[PDB]
Parts: sequence; C-alpha cells; structure tokens
Amino acid sequence: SRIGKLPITVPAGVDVTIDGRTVEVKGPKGTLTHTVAAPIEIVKGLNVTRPNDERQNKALHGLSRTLVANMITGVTQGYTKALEISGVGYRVAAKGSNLEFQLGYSHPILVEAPEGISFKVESPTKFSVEGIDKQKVGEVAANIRKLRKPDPYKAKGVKYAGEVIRRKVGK
Amino acid sequence: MKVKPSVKKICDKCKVIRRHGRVMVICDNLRHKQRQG
Amino acid sequence: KNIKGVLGEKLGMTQVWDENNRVVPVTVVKAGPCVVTQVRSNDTDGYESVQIAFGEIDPRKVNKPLKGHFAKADVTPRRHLVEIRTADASEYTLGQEITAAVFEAGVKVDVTGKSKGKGFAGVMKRHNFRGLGAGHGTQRKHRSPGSIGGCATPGRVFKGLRMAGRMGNERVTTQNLTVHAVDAEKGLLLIKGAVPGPNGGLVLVRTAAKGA
Amino acid sequence: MRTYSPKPGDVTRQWHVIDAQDVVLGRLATTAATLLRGKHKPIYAPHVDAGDFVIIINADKVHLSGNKRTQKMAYRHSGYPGGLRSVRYDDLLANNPEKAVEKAVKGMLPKNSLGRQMLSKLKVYAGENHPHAAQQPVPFEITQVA
Amino acid sequence: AVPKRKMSRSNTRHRRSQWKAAVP
Amino acid sequence: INAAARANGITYNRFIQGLKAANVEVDRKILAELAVNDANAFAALVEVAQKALPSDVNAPK
RNA sequence: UCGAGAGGGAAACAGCCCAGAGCAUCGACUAAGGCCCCUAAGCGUACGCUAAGUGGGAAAGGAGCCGACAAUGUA
RNA sequence: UUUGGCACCUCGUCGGCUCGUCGCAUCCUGGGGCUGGAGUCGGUCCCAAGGGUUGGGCUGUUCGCCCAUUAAAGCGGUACGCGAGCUGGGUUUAGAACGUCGUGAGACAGUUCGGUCCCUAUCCGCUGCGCGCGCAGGAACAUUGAGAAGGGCUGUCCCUA
RNA sequence: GAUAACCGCUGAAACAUCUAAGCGGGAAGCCUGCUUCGAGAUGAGUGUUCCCACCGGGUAAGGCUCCCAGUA
Repeated sequence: SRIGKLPITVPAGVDVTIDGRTVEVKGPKGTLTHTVAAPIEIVKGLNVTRPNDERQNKALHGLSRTLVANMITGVTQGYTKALEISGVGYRVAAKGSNLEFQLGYSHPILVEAPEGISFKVESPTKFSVEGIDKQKVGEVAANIRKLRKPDPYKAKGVKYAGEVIRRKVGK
Repeated sequence: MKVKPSVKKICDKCKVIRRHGRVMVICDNLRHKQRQG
Repeated sequence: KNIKGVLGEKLGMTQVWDENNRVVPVTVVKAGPCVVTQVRSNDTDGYESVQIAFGEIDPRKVNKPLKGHFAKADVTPRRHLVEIRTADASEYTLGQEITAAVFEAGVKVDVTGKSKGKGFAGVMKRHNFRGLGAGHGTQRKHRSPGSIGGCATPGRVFKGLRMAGRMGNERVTTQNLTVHAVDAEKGLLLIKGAVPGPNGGLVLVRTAAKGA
Repeated sequence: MRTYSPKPGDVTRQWHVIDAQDVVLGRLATTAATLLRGKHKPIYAPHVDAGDFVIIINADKVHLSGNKRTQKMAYRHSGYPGGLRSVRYDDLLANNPEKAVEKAVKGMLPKNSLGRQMLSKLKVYAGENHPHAAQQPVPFEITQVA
Repeated sequence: AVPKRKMSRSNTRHRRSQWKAAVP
Repeated sequence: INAAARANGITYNRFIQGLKAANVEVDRKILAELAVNDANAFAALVEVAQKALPSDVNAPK
C-alpha cells in the first residue's frame, strides 16, 4: 500500500498513547480512541507495519493508517463541513444548540446536534458543521442534506459548499 | 437502476465495482447505473 | 405502564342524555369497594402486580387457607380475587381500599369479563358460514360447513380449520369503552357501550391499555 | 464366558464443566455429546446410559466461523398452515444462547427414548456461574491425542 | 361408512371398559 | 478397546498396529475383557503396543 | 445384473459399485465405501487452493462469483 | 399452468355453491431507482405476499363482451382443490325429431325436447367436552410465560394552500 | 428493534469507490407491542396461606357423592 508506507507526523501539543492495539490521542480539542484491526501493528518512530503481503493485509494496512492520520488532524485542527441553502424562502436559524430549518414544508424542521458536534450559522443560506470525528461530522452533514434533496429543475434544497449539481431542462 | 445479468461499461466514466457480492456500474450519468442479477 | 383497576358487576343497561342531547346508551357497573390483599414484586415473585379482592361473603363460607391469607393483609374476607398487571405496584399497601371513583368522567377503560355462554353452537352461528340455499333442490345440507380440505394432497384436514364447537363463556376484553359518569355515592360507573357477560357477572375495569 | 454388560450400579457418574469461551460451537457439541453418551469409558454399552453430567458455562460466547451468524437459521414449524418460524443465530445467540447450544447437542445424540434420557444430563448457562456447586464438578479441558 | 378392518382385541377392550355401571 | 486405549493416550487406530508389530495378537473378544476388569493388564499391553511402533509413524515405510 | 440373487455400500432406492449365502462360530484379514457426533474406524501427518456453506444441482453470456427463478413445512 | 409424445400405477370430465390452504411471475395498498419525470397523473424497473380484491345482463358455461361502481376488481398450484359436502345446467345409456351419410339395420367433436346422483364414520385427520394418572407431604387461591392461535384492509372532505 | 430494494459517512486493496474493517437511515413486510389459550413446558415452574409428624388402617387442612338451581 503506497498510502500505508507513508509515515505519520505528530504536531506539537498532541499526546499519543499506544496500549497494545488501541490508540488514544489527546489533543487541544478533545480525545479519540480506536482499536486497530489485526494483524496490523503500529510503532512510534508513527509508522504502521504489516506482517505479510496478503491481499487483505495490504487493504488493512492503508485503511488503518488513514484512520490514525484523521484523528491527528481532527484533534489538532478538526473538520468543518460547509453547507449552503438554495431556493425560495428556505432559511436556517440556530436555536441554541439546535437548528431550525424551513425547506418549504408545512412545519419547521428542528435538527438536533449530536454529542461533540457544533453548528455555526454565518448566514441564513450558509452554515457549517464543526467536529472532531470525521465520520460523525460527515454523517451529520449528509443527514442535514437529506432533508431536501436538490431538485433537478431549480436546484432547490441544501447542498454541499461548492457541490456542482447537474441541472435538467424541464420540458 | 437497470437490472441485467450482462453489465458493461457504456462510456469511459463508468466504473465497475463489486458491492455486497454484486457487480454494479457507477457513473455520473445516472442512466448508466447497472446492477447484475 | 401504569394501570389502575377495579372489579365490578354489570347491573344492566340504561340510557342517558349528554348536554348536547345525544342519547348515550350506558351500562351500569357497580365497581367497588375493593381492597389490596397482596403486592407482588420483582424479587419476591418475579414480576410487578397487585391483587385486589372484591365481593361480599360471610366468613363462614371461606376455607381456612384463604381465611388466613386475608388475615395477613387485615381485611374482611371477600369472595373474588384478581391481579392487575401494573408497573407501579410498589405504591400500594396491604388493606388499601380502592373506591369506585378511581376513574373520572371521560377516561377510557378496557372492560373484561366472561362472555355469555351459547352451548354447542353450529357452524353458521359460530363462524358466520353461509349455507347451501333453502331452494333449488339442496339435499339435507342447508346449513352444512361445506368442504373441509383438498384431495389426496394433503389428504388431511388442516389444523385450526373452523368447525362447530362450544361457543361463548370465554374471557373477553372490550376496549376503549368510555366512562360516561362516576356516581361516587352508590359507587357506580356509567360506561358507554356494552360490557361482556350476563347481568350479575364479575367484570374488570382497568385503564386504557392503548393510547398512553 | 460372556462379555461383561454393565449392571445398574457399575456406573459412577462424574460432573464435567466445559468452559465454552470462544470455542467453536460444533466442537463444543461433539465433546459434550461424547461425555453425555458415556462413550469414553470402558464400561460402555449401547443400551444403558453411562455418560457424565456436563455443565456448560459461557454458552453465549461460542465462536462461529464465517457468515454463519447471519445466514444459518433455526426452523420450527407448529402444525398449523404457514406455521414455519425461523430465527437467525445472530438473534438466537444474542438472547437465547443456551437454547441454541442444547439444540446442537440434541442432534448429536440418538433420537430414541434413551438419547432423551442422556440429554437430561447437560446443564447450559450463559454466565460464569452455575448453581450446581454442590456436585463438585471438575473442569474439563478439550484436548486431542497423537 | 363401513369398518375398514377388524378391530384389534386391545382396542375393542379399551372401549368396553368404559361401558360400566356406577356403584349406588 | 478404543475407550480404554484413549484413557492411556493411544488411539485405537495405532494401538492395534503396534500390537501387530509385537506379534502379541490377542483377540478383541478378550482384549476388551481386560480393559473392563483388569485395567493393569490392559495398561501393560498398551505399553508393549507403544514401544512396538516405529519412532515417526508417518514417515515413508 | 435383475428376472431366478441373499449379504455390504449409494439415507431410503429389483437392473448402479463390491460380492455368489450347505450349516455353526461372542476369532482374524479384506472388497466397494468410509474414519467430528448420530454410527464401526483419523478433530491423522505435510504442502498448496477455496471465502462462495462453493463442497451440498444447471446454460449462453458477464466481471471461486453473477446468470439462479412455484406453489403443505427447513427441504 | 396450454396443444402434444410415451403407455410406467389404477379395468361419472365440466361449470356453480361452501370451505379453505399455498406460490409470487403484485391488481390495490406500503418503500424505492430511472424517466422522452415542469405539477396532478403516468411508463419501466427493483423490494414487498400482511390484508384486501363488489354487484349484475347474455350464455351450462370456463372463457368472453357489456352495465354501475371500486383504492383494486391479480395470475396460478392443490386428482385442471373440494359430489362418503350440495346441485346436475353441458357432457357418455335407453324415447323422439330435424340436416347430412347409408339400399338397410343404423351413424355423425352436428342440433333439438326429456331423462333414478346410494352409505348408520372402524382407523388417521379436524372441532369441542370429559375420565385416569403423573408432577415424592397433603390442600385452597393467584399467577410467570416456552410455545401457539387471532388481528394487520381502505376511502372521501377540511386545514396547511 | 433488526431488515429488503435503495439512499449515505469514513475508507483501502490501487485519486475514486456506500465495503473489502466499521458506522447510519430505510417498507402495510420480520420480532415485539394488542386480544385469547398456555407448566402433560414429563424441563410437569413461582408466590401467599392452611394442616402436622398417627397407629394395610383411622384421620387433620381440603375435597368428592347427594339435593335446589343457573350466571352453565
């Protein structure tokens, strides 16, 4: 795995603890843990090692490293997903920790914030989702985008920041 | 999505992948989505 | 889920007239007074429940095993016992009296009782089967079941097929009956509808199992 | 002379405990059925029960290879039409492990009126605690020979 | 209908046992 | 015979072969009569059957 | 070969595989077929392949897999 | 599941009613992909068998056409399910007539009018109800729930507009 | 609660990938929840109370038989 070979770099201010196969990284923004699947092993130079050159071993090699790198960036800087609202009358307001959405529905949508995920409202057509765990941040952004898929005739609904929607010529 | 035992690429952008033991083609042109079965 | 309950005795049916002048056929239930005689729990008996004893019986027709079971709770011996499967059985206490007015106007209840007996009911009366027509020459099968299965495959009458047998006289629970009025003086319950069982039977009235 | 056939009193049953912690389900059943049938001692006969009681702790952690957890069913028909009810071992082993181990061993035993008497000598439990502490059970390891 | 087979002695006697009088 | 032999850590597969290579052929009828009553005698016969086997049993003959 | 053929195996299964029953035997070696438990004998030793319960059914064709799909109840 | 071929078991056919039961190759209802999907409604395909799937005119009719509705008026297996459950309209007896064939007796997957549908349930099976014994002291009362059965249908109008 | 088709987050084998490790959403369907039967569940269960340690037999607690009836 070309990806697996690349060594990992740990910026200053990050405390990494390796207890067997489970790695716990302490950063300035929080702490994360993961049990690496066997037989992949990790040593602090962080370099990820693999016993043999089996097909599965190669896949696990790259996969395991990528997860580790994500935490190091996630605890240091973090992940923010920007979402933009396009349409007519569609606005987003922040009510404390929750978000009120009005995507042209009969009732307003109150989306709750999962533990460890914060919401930022720059504008009533632009908002971002900050968080430390990449999977969770991506999961929340996808769920919020599921509320109203973008129409193929007028691109009405929520979409990812800079996400190029293909428009169809309504007949 | 088109369900056909014969699953082939139709344009270059088509990518043949194996998901859940089933071979399918994913492409930007939604018409070219294909599933084998 | 919490469930309040009380034993009663269907007395008959009559009609009333609500303020909007709508005839409301009610059944008079003489529910109460009944006393808790035993409280089960997770540890002692595995589950959570509450017995309540309703009835009037002279102490001379009660055998000693029951006469000693009543004396543990310090209540005069009654004649009927039941358990209400509740979830808050720890709030009761032995001897506590559950009056008729446990329910108030408007609440929905689930009345239960032994339905009226019907004897050895025939095929039509017990499963609403059709007949073979009175006319057009039907030979002594005007009310027969009909067929009861197919030919050599499977060559067997399926289990659970509908025959004629003893009808009625089995436990039945009518649901979401409305408690019209609760006359706390006599200890009655005017319930809109038709509770199961004949006049004088032993009905049970507990809170709506559904809608909670 | 005639070959010895055991009389009622030549048998001295023992108590074995088989910790099933991450031990293949099929290899647990075969080992438990051997002891249960009394087919490991020289006093065996094919018409008398000579086996030993077999307690089974940790019956909820039986390792199952491959995709069995999500593919192998456990069918049960009731007699009424459309009465077949099946259960995936992911569900079965989640909340009724003891009922799945005991079913496996039952199949690995004669289906006559004696195999049901043998099968009554097998106690299955999900925890590390078995109430049969007054029978002085002896831990029984699973080993192979040369 | 007609009896398909001669009833076995065991089955015949199982039934006639039920045809007994009660002690007064 | 197999049950008693496995109590002494020799499978019936090879306890018989060893007996052949010791020319101590003794009928199963009575070879199984020793296991039940006289365990010592049967224990003394597995010893002979084990020492009459080749060192490595799977190497080419 | 059965018909006119017992016995062992293929779960059951005249015609398939092994084998031709004078009678007795609480001895031994084998044939086809097998040796985790039902059920006699290997959880055999060593190397390699399969991830589909393939083994434990099938085609053109497509990239061991898909193609795969009927009626009482797993079947 | 059709029309057939073989001739291996055994010298009342159909239709309707009653009662089921099962398959999904789904008619409705539920979920979804694509659309030559602006919206309402559609087309095709994928998942899905829990329930539901009307009443009449003609014909013995299955079938088929039609009428009025319906969310829908599904296709099949089960001895083309079901006559020791019912009918007996067509069809396979004897009477009679028409057309055609035959010299004639008569014949015709041509037509027409009429034309006997038996049985007291032994066994299994199914629906209910008891008797005996068991469950290591004997009893009264109330219950846990391993398992099993039942139910699972759907429309119109108003607000949102 | 878990799922079908399907829709995704992170992600390699080798940027991309809903998958090869994992994590979600997702059907009148599956399991529960509702009603009823239910320890002959021979694995024959649990609880409260009562009788009391006699000599094949008499008994205790409690039943059964008989009679008047129905809520049968």
